[PDB]
Amino acid sequence: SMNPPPPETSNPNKPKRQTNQLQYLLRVVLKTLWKHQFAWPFQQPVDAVKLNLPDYYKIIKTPMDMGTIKKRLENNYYWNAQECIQDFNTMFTNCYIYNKPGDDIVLMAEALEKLFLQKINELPTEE
Ligand SMILES: CN1CC[C@H](c2c(O)cc(O)c3c(=O)cc(-c4ccccc4Cl)oc23)[C@H](O)C1
Repeated sequence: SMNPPPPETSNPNKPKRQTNQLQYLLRVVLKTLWKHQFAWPFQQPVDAVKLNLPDYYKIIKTPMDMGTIKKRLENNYYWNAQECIQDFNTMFTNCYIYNKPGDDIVLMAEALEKLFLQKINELPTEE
């Protein structure tokens, strides 16, 4: 099987806005997670071909990853901060769905998720 196309990251027909929460999600949340020692599996769409995971996209029907999230932020694709938060949550839950408790890849995701939740708890109030 080939890989699916990646999630959309730009749509010139969508309206765009700047908000302090979206700025924070890029400047603080995405950039901090990106540097984490276990970030690398989550920095781009899961390449099921290269990883030899022929059933990945039979099980995961709503793919998400931090490369896509980053591009969405940088393209002003999100109108609401909640959309971006949902995408991070989709990324983590996809890993937990595909895999099993205690797998190394799951514990990697859990470490990123703990950091994510700390940074989301520090999300600024809307201006
Ligand atoms: C050797 N083994 C390691 C785990 C890997 C694997 C899984 O078993 C299950 C997964 O859900 C993922 C994933 O989401 C991302 C990456 C990944 C992606 C890019 C670079 C490195 C890695 Cl580890 O790998 C995954 C695959 O079985 C090959």
